[PDB]
Amino acid sequence: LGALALLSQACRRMIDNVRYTRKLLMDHTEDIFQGLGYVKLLLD
Amino acid sequence: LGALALLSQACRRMIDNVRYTRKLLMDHTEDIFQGLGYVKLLLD
Amino acid sequence: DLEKNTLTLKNAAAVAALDNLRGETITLPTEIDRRLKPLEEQLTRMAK
Amino acid sequence: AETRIQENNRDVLELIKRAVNIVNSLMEWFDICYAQLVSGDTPADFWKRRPLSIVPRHYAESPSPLIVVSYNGSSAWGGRITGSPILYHSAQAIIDAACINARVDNPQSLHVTARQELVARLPFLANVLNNQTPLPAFKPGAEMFLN
Repeated sequence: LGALALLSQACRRMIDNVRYTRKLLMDHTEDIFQGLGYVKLLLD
Repeated sequence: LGALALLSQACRRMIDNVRYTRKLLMDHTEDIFQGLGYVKLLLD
Repeated sequence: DLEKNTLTLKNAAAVAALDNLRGETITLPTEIDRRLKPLEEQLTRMAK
Repeated sequence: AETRIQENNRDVLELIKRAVNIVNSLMEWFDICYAQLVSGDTPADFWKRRPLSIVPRHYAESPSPLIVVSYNGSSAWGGRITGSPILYHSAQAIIDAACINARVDNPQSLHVTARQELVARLPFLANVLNNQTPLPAFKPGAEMFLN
């Protein structure tokens, strides 16, 4: 059961890493959108 | 061998999906750059 | 006739910001690719 | 943010290497010699031993970057000797949120709560809302056509 538990932990960790990467990408895109909006406001 | 073949197919399709997502992101960034260049040309 | 001078000054002051922002995003695709490169290595390790 | 991403990537690489391993299937002499040989010092040599900072700002008017050099041994702008340097943050997210709250870019036509929040967060912005010293639009370069 140790190998199965290790595999389950690895799957959980990789799912968490994928979710964190997706959240980071969403935050980066939101920051880019906010910067573009600020640039548009500065040149309005 | 069926489970191993299914796992290999899943790995191949997830790699293909990751490559497609990367290509889509590259296309989106290229489109954004082209739009910014067109905007700069319009205000040159 | 001051509107022309005002818009010329605004364009002159904004060209630097615009092309600096344009040049800052030139390396952005390369940064994204090099940040996603470890993901490919992890996928290869998982496949192995 | 870039440092956090880099350290996360290095931790991921380290754990991958550990998993692979588990389961498989110093210029003192140089300075002395330079002093003996050259026998001359310039201000552009003491800062060479430490990493420098370059802050270029180019423009389309002329093809020449505006290189900026900052001291590394002092806690000035751009120096990295004790920790995180000055980032000039916490002054854009609030403005962006206020602008996007009502989907209006101009803060003059915003709600009273947004104006109060902008005044409280930015003390220097309270002198524009009261409409003091009226002036047509905002044209810093008015001296030319005024004269």
